[PDB]
Amino acid sequence: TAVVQRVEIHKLRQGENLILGFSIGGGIDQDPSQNPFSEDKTDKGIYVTRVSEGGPAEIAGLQIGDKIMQVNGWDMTMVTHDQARKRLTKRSEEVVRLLVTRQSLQKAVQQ
Amino acid sequence: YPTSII
Repeated sequence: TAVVQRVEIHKLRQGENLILGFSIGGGIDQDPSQNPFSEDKTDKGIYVTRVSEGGPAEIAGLQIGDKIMQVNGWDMTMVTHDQARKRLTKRSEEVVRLLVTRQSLQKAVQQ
Repeated sequence: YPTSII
């Protein structure tokens, strides 16, 4: 099932840029059947596809496969890929709070 | 499946 996670990322300056340290796939203009992380292959949402070792996203607890619902409160469930990318990389914002859902499993079914 | 690095 999907568990809600609220992640708070503090962007890291790397030269000219403030980076988050992850990659995204998805968006309403992309082919959802190509998403290896979604449960529903018609899900055109924004997904975390990679997370950088030691980057802000990793430290904040973001995980590959996470579905991004909100960025600082902008809905990310029905945006284009570029729109998603732009909301995440606003240089004026050094803190980004993400609402995500995470495919999760009841552990220790036996013990 | 394009991805973007941020």
